Amino acid sequence: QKDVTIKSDAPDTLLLEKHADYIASYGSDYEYCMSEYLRMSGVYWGLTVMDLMGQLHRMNKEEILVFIKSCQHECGGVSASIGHDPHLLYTLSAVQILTLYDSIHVINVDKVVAYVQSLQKEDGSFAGDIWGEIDTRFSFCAVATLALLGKLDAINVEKAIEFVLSCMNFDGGFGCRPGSESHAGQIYCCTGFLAITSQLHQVNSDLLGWWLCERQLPSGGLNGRPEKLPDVCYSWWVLASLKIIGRLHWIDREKLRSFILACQDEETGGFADRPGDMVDPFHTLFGIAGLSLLGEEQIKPVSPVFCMPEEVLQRVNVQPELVS
Amino acid sequence: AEAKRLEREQKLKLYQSATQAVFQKRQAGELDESVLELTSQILGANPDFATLWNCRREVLQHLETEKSPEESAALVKAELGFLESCLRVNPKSYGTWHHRCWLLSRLPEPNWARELELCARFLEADERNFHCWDYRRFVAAQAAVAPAEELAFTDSLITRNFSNYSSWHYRSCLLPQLHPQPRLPENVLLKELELVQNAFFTDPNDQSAWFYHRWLLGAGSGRCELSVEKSTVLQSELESCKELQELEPENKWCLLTIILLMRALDPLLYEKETLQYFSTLKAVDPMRAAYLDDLRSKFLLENSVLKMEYA
Ligand SMILES: COc1ccc(S(=O)(=O)N2Cc3cc(C#N)ccc3N(Cc3cncn3C)C[C@H]2Cc2ccc(OC(=O)NCc3ccccc3)cc2)cc1
Ligand SMILES: [Ca+2]
Ligand SMILES: [Zn+2]
Repeated sequence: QKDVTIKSDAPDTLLLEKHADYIASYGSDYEYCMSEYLRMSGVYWGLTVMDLMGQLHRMNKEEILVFIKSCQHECGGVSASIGHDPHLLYTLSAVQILTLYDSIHVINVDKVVAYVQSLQKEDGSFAGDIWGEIDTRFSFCAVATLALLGKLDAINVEKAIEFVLSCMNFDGGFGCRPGSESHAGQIYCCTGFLAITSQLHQVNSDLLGWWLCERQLPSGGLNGRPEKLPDVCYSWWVLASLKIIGRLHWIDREKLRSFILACQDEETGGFADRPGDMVDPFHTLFGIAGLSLLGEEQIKPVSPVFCMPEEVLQRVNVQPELVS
Repeated sequence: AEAKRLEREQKLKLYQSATQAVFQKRQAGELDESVLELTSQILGANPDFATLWNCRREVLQHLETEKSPEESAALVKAELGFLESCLRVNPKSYGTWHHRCWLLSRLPEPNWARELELCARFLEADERNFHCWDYRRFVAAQAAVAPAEELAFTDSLITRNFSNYSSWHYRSCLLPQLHPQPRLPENVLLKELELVQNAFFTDPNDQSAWFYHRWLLGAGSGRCELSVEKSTVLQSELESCKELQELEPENKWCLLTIILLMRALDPLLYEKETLQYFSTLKAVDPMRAAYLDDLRSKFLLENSVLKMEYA
């Protein structure tokens, strides 16, 4: 029952030109300064959404490549910003960016691989950094990073698979760690992981697909788990998962699109989490990526696994087979 | 407008300077209490600033080397209070909960009963906080709490109010532990079916019971093996769902469950009704029409294979 009612004067058209303006001008501010702890991922969101809109040229390649090199530490891991600590999350984001720019040798690739390898535990899981937080999000960061570098063989894949499958639940979904409740975010990471490692046959697509399609609320928007409010990012986590497992047609595409369009800001540009709220580049990537998966012609095809243009992944030849 | 909006450019400068000072101190090798002071000021409002949790850990690790058991024990207790105050402001930050786990994991005689109460408290506040449930499973393992005790905790949480997806989920992991094989025993299954049925007849709009019931429906031994008791219980559930359908004609969960029960009972004998229920449910839940067609196609295939197995 918990849902948002879309007011009738909410945007119903794709304002692409305003979004590229929004991202192009992002980082010229309060919220900017306070999110320095995720800056590398922020940069990934901006560059990827611009590249899906064909506007990547408007961003600053040379300045981003210097920033990335300065964020690699002696252990091989990459931080979110200068002076911050290395983490799998930002190592992935950096590698995705360098992949968008065909500039992977900007960093020491052998050292990134050693970093990722070092974070794997005996049970096959990954810690996000040296402080040991275990989350299936990090299993995905690890194999996605390695898949993009051609180095998946560097880790114990069978053990990594065993761990992820140990996080599968009664409802077909996945949580953070064994016994954790299903959540769209972790489902996205784990189905992405199983795509990369070629294990989608181990997913119960009919059961999980039903759980995911029941995320769609009367409003058209998708939530991340039962009895929660819909929002644009959950809308990407759920749709991407459904695509990987071959069940995208189990949601009402037209109602979802309308929800996503209603999250745009007609004046300032970008998308927010829900209609009329404050935009940010994160929900802008996921709204845009969501619409592309839904078929929108003005946006380049996006990989549901890597959330990057398919043409980029075609070029590096990392294109995991999906269910259907 | 001018007071509050302006206030945060002042708050920004404090966070800006405190952050500067923390990194200054850190590059200097000054792993001391002043870093704990500065980070407490930033982490309270901004607990997702991971690097500052790392600095706190580096300070505590260092200080434990050059302080007495008593002084170290006092730092730990101050850290527990800091963490609790942070969780009160933002109970959903990964960083805060992990720091607590990191902290408790390295203590010599940690107090897990107390931590289980912190969990029960945060779960009273928000019964769906998955960080808290995750922390509770961590604490239950560390303290070697038996599955039966956690099972008793979930039941109480089931009946006091709604928002039960998290508690049903936990039951689905605990039940197989109380009967650990390398698929529930029918006696256990029957008790669970009675509990869930109570739940969804009490509140027919809450999806969590219906999701869990769907799982229980598959968790047995097969329709060819139906006991007279299980056969009778499922038939009774069927009639009770039809009753609920009369009261709530647009309740989609009871209609879906009717189809699933007929499947669990006798797919071919109920073929006609199954088809009728599919048309009704699709009209009641149009967003799920594509799912419902694929499920129907699946069930028809199943039926064809049953019919062809005929002698
Ligand atoms: C606006 O206040 C917040 C609150 C929480 C955060 S967060 O650090 O905990 N994080 C990032 C995040 C960023 C923005 C922006 N811009 C907005 C929200 C947000 N949230 C908060 C949130 C989002 N939806 C509901 N809420 C409450 C949470 C979180 C989101 C996040 C962070 C890192 C992520 O990284 C990955 O999972 N990476 C794996 C990956 C990477 C690329 C492709 C595929 C998988 C993904 C999502 C940030 C700002
Ligand atoms: Ca440029
Ligand atoms: Zn969101």
